[PDB]
Amino acid sequence: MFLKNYKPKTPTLRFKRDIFKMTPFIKKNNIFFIKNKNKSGRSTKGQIIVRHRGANKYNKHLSINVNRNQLTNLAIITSLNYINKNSCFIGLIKYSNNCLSYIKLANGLFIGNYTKSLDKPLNFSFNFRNILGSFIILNLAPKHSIFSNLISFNKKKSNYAKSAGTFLSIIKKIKEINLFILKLPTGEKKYFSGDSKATLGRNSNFLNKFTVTGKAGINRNKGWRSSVRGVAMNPVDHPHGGRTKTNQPEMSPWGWITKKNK
Amino acid sequence: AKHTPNLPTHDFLNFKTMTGNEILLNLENYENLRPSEICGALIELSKREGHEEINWNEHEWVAATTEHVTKMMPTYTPSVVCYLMVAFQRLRITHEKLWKNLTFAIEKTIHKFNAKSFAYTYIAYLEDTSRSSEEFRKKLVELLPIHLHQMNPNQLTRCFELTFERGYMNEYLFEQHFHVLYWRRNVWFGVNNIIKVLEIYPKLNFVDDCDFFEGAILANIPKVKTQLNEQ
Amino acid sequence: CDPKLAKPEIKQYLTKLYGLELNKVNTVRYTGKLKNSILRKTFKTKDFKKVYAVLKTEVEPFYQKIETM
Amino acid sequence: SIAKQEQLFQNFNQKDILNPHLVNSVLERNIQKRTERSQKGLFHGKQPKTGLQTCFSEKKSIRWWKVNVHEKYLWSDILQKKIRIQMSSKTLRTIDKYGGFDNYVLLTKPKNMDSLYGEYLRKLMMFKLKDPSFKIPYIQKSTPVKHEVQRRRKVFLKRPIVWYPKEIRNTDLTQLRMKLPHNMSRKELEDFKVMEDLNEHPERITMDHPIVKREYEKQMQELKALEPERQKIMERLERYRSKKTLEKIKEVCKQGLDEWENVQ
Amino acid sequence: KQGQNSFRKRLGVYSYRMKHSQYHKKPGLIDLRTKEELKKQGVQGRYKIYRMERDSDRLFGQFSARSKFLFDSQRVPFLDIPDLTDFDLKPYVS
RNA sequence: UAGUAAAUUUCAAUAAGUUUUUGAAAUUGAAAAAUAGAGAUCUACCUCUAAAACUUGUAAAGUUUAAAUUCAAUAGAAAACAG
RNA sequence: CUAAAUUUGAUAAUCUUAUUUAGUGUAAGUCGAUUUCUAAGAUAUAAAAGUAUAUUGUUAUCAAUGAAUAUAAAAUAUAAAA
RNA sequence: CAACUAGACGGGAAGACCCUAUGCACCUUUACUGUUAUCUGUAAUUAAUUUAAUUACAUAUAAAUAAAAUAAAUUUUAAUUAUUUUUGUUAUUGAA
Ligand SMILES: [Mg+2]
Ligand SMILES: [Mg+2]
Ligand SMILES: [Mg+2]
Ligand SMILES: [Mg+2]
Ligand SMILES: [Mg+2]
Ligand SMILES: [Mg+2]
Ligand SMILES: [Mg+2]
Ligand SMILES: [Mg+2]
Ligand SMILES: [Mg+2]
Ligand SMILES: [Mg+2]
Ligand SMILES: [Mg+2]
Ligand SMILES: [Mg+2]
Ligand SMILES: [Mg+2]
Ligand SMILES: [Mg+2]
Ligand SMILES: [Mg+2]
Ligand SMILES: [Mg+2]
Ligand SMILES: [Mg+2]
Ligand SMILES: [Mg+2]
Ligand SMILES: [Mg+2]
Ligand SMILES: [Mg+2]
Ligand SMILES: [Mg+2]
Ligand SMILES: [Mg+2]
Ligand SMILES: [Mg+2]
Ligand SMILES: [Mg+2]
Ligand SMILES: [Mg+2]
Ligand SMILES: [Mg+2]
Ligand SMILES: [Mg+2]
Ligand SMILES: [Mg+2]
Ligand SMILES: [Mg+2]
Ligand SMILES: [Mg+2]
Ligand SMILES: [Mg+2]
Ligand SMILES: [Mg+2]
Ligand SMILES: [Mg+2]
Ligand SMILES: [Mg+2]
Ligand SMILES: [Mg+2]
Ligand SMILES: [Mg+2]
Repeated sequence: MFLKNYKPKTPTLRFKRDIFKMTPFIKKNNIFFIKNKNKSGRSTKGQIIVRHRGANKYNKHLSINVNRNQLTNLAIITSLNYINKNSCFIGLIKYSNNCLSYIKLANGLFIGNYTKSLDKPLNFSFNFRNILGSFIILNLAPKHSIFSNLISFNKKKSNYAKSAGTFLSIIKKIKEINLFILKLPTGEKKYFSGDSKATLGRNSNFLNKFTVTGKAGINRNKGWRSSVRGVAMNPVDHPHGGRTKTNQPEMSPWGWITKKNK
Repeated sequence: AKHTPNLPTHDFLNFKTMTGNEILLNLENYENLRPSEICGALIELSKREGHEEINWNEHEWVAATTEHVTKMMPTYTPSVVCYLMVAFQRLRITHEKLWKNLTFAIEKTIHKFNAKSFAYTYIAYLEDTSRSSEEFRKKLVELLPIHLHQMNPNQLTRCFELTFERGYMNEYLFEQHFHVLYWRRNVWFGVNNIIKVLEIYPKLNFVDDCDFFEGAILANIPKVKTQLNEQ
Repeated sequence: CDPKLAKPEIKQYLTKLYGLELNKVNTVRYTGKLKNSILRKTFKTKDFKKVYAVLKTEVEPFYQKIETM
Repeated sequence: SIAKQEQLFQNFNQKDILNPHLVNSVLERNIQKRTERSQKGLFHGKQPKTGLQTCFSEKKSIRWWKVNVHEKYLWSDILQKKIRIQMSSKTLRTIDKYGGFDNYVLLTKPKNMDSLYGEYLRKLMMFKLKDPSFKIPYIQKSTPVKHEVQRRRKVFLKRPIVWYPKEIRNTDLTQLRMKLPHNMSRKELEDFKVMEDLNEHPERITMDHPIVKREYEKQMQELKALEPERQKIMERLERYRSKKTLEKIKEVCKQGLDEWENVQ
Repeated sequence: KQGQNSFRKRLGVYSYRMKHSQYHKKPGLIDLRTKEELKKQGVQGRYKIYRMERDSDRLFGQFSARSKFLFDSQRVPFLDIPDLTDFDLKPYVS
């Protein structure tokens, strides 16, 4: 879960920085794993609809309990695995009934740690006195806390903070009407209910922000192809195309203005 | 001919329109029909007029039809078994070898039943104490709340009575599963299913610490009146 | 033979009619090849099937090949 | 019979009006001048048209008029079912005249009601009168079809969310799920207020209490079932050869636990 | 050789030997020339082919999920050929 | 043949590029032969008519035959066995 | 492959993967396919929707370039292996 | 005959550049006319009451919370709470 500063034995390893993907601690399974068709920015009729997208050597799917309401036993963590699209880690979880699943892990966890889901107040977890990375109801939480994968009361799935190093800070708590006012990563505010649910602690890989690819072939092997300027392009192909590289206004090929107030 | 109806490939037989008599002819050919075709033949007799006055245990081909099933019962798929049960249930049929091989064909498949297909077992085996042992019934009660919450309303109250008259009902089932539904999910059942409720709660030595007679049921009846008839 | 036929039909067709005992029956299919008329218009010939009937008994080579010439 | 829409259903029987494959042969065809929607619904002879828009300089271009549509569900007192219906604003203007919907289908002439779907409903509504022992389980095109999931996600259903072992897959795992108040029983509401109060006064928490005695037994049994899997873990790290990579990670994982300790 | 070219496109597939070894599906049950046209008819051709393979006389026994094949002698046609010993008639009349 | 006749804005076809009429889309919706509508915008007078259905078999390409009008092998047909 | 002949084989030709005429020849309870399974995909298509006839196609049939298999046969349920 | 290429304004494309034609194509723009995306008031779908909100009708998802159809279980699958939708579609006005 740490950065690697490489010694400049090549041009591309001079600035590169990447995370230890922890292959020794990834016991791979065939229970949660599918590999679907790679969608290269196309529809079913073959036509490109979103550009700059292609082959992905790291295509997979791993089914996850974003919602951990269905069991309350205590658990451990046997192993780990990595996700690419959000650059987040996960970890298996073995419940005391020998059950199994994957979960979103929080920052500060690792093999050997414990985790559970909580129906009742905090004093009634005699196991698992530490509380990080646990599925909990927002009312049954401290004054100060931060949530990372939120499931609203009027909803099945989670729609906020699912990316790396994110959270949802609390601004207020209104237990009267059971209505919380949480902050998003941007800064906007949203009404949520304390009957809703979420995880505790920021999601894994806080340190993706301190990354440098250093090689074009690290994106090509994800499904990120080569972009092209609208200025090298011919006037047929793009509304900037031509010999002049200056342009009032600054536009998009389907026709609309990108830069506003500008 | 232009404008043909674009019909599928499968050569199966739709009895759903046939007269009752036209079904019996095709049941003569029981050794060859497929098991999914028998299910659609027998269940529909129940839907045809004049099935009560008859005792199908004595009818020739219906009798042989069973004796073909009892051999080839464990070969059948788990869905099929729930389709036969109802058909022999609805036809008032008594055949000891039949109700052995169903039960051993259901202990296998009890884990692949839809909730709706778990109910038709829970009624058939508790509507008659002779069709099985009690050990098998005790398993069903130990499996009910898996499927309870998801079943139809008309399918619960039939599963709520068959507990009480037989006496398998506990405090566990009543306070955890049943009473919560009637106390929260109250008129969703409808009027024809709440009548039966109010004849059972008094028999149960029940307390009414709850305030749901007034607040949950009686205050919430007039939100349904379209269902009400003279009866 | 006519190439529509099959072995188990050929088997009982012989044992019932000619009444000869057999151990094994084989089969091979050929396609009629294309040729040219005198006026040089093409025409395809007929497709035919061969049968190598194995027997228990002995056979004289008058039926097995053509005479020594 | 001068209506082409009547000739088609004309020779049907009380037994052939049920074959859905055959009716769809008749409703999914094309009539000379009428649209393909106007037979799916009950427009009162109305169709769209074309023409020529104009300008200041009198140039001209094709323009499309279109017909009002009012998607709606209606109940037929005879058949005792709901039916979807697309219709104009002339039908609404007329249904109030003739009175109810089952009189529009049943008194109009097909020349004015230029639908097929309006005559399919007509003949299902006369047989029911000529024989109330007429079982109509499903009306055709009555309602659309709703799937469970999209076509994209048909694959992800294959693999299981939590894998239960063989002994446990089919039991009552019902008290184990996380319990909101509206879902949970009477005794547990009362126990919750007890649990809700002693959170504020943990001096009063002792093993000399029913609830605490009830819980501490349960939770310590769960921990004891994990120590084998714990010991299997700590051996892996022990026999793992590189320790710098381990000491490196513990420097990171501590940075998370420190934040969680001192939140602000 | 001469004049064989356009005559041979027209035949197309007149035999099972032509295409790769994994092309002909359920060969003997239907004649090729009726099968190869229907596959040009698109959709209903497939459906029509499937209905004939279902209802084909020349299937002398059902298939199996494995490479082995099941042989039922009752689907085989039968011949009423009697014995001809002590048979006085002969194929020409005096 | 009452959600009809007719009306307002637009378009279409009516010889008319404009001012009717006949019909359509949207919106409104009548009376009872004592009534109603057309008659190149509106008014009056008068005249005419009564806003339901049905009805004219052989059309068409292809083959063959008989006849008229034509070519006679670089013509006639793309082809005197050629799609 | 065999026999016979010489007509545009970049010469000649008694020769033939120039050309012409004819005849012979590929033996399967197992191998290789067919068959079963499924991927990308196709589709006057079930149900149902959209809509001007301006279109779709969660089914079904078809479709390896993939996975497994010969001796008793078919099927449901479970687990493991290839 | 072998060899060479000085000339036959040498041979090969009704050639290259240039001009005309009330010829063409493709591209550009604060060229002319215009179409569409898109913005907008009224009206219909659309109802009641109160002083613009509230309710009513209606659509759908979720909360351990009915389904149905496509061969295989016969009676509006209408409770509550929260949220979503008509920021719609059609005729029309003017702008673009
Ligand atoms: Mg494109
Ligand atoms: Mg991009
Ligand atoms: Mg670029
Ligand atoms: Mg350039
Ligand atoms: Mg362009
Ligand atoms: Mg441009
Ligand atoms: Mg420059
Ligand atoms: Mg062979
Ligand atoms: Mg259809
Ligand atoms: Mg619509
Ligand atoms: Mg080959
Ligand atoms: Mg084989
Ligand atoms: Mg005009
Ligand atoms: Mg004109
Ligand atoms: Mg007018
Ligand atoms: Mg008019
Ligand atoms: Mg008039
Ligand atoms: Mg006038
Ligand atoms: Mg005048
Ligand atoms: Mg007429
Ligand atoms: Mg001559
Ligand atoms: Mg000549
Ligand atoms: Mg000629
Ligand atoms: Mg030789
Ligand atoms: Mg030569
Ligand atoms: Mg010689
Ligand atoms: Mg040669
Ligand atoms: Mg050779
Ligand atoms: Mg295949
Ligand atoms: Mg293959
Ligand atoms: Mg020279
Ligand atoms: Mg020159
Ligand atoms: Mg000039
Ligand atoms: Mg059914
Ligand atoms: Mg609007
Ligand atoms: Mg508009």
